Amino acid sequence: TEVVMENVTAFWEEGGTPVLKDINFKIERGQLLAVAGSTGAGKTSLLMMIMGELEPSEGKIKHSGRISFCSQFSWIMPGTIKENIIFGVSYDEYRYRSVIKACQLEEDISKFAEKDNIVLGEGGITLSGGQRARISLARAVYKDADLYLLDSPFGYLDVLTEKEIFESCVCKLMANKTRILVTSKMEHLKKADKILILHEGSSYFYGTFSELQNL
Ligand SMILES: Cc1cn([C@@H]2O[C@H](COP(=O)(O)OP(=O)(O)OP(=O)(O)O)[C@@H](O)[C@H]2O)c(=O)[nH]c1=O
Ligand SMILES: [Mg+2]
Repeated sequence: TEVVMENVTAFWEEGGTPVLKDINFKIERGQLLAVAGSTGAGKTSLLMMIMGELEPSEGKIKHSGRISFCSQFSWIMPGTIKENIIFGVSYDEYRYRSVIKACQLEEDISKFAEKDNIVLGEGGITLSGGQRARISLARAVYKDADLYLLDSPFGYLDVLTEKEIFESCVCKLMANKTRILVTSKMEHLKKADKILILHEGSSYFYGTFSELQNL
């Protein structure tokens, strides 16, 4: 198994209310876990636990290897669009091109005279919310890792663009990779190997889309 949580309870503040309560799941290598739930349910906190920023007060956690994290808040640093996506990782033309195509950034980049050398984050170009989200997603996906933590990465995208990139990037380009995707969208839960729905820290549902349909 690649990631396990067993009876996990955790607190951000000593003596506060638990942010996660008796959470259970397992992800095998190469699978996709969808993590859903309302605002404040604990989804980002669950990712933080996997990244070692929050320790369990009860329960056990298993995860090994290197992590790539995509924040739900998209961000850009001063530099070219290519530099923002590679972000200090060694460069490979084929890998880079595959990521930007899977994130629909080829269209955006082709429109600039400077192409992949267009400069971001320095007062020239002002990116849309959807461009910044796809660049942030591409940055996380370009990075080689054992586990990809994609926290609501489709911000500002219309539902068809979100669907297309979920399929081209999360399902096809990343098909061999262990993935945790924070998302509420029905198709994403249906395509996931497992679903975890959080509500106020607790496991509202854990299982498969098919199991939920049978209920
Ligand atoms: C990430 C984080 C969260 N919290 C608290 O934990 C609860 C759950 O918050 P969440 O996990 O961010 O909820 P979410 O499911 O990701 O919500 P959303 O991103 O709005 O969909 C909230 O009390 C937050 O204050 C902290 O105190 N410190 C933190 O660093
Ligand atoms: Mg969050």
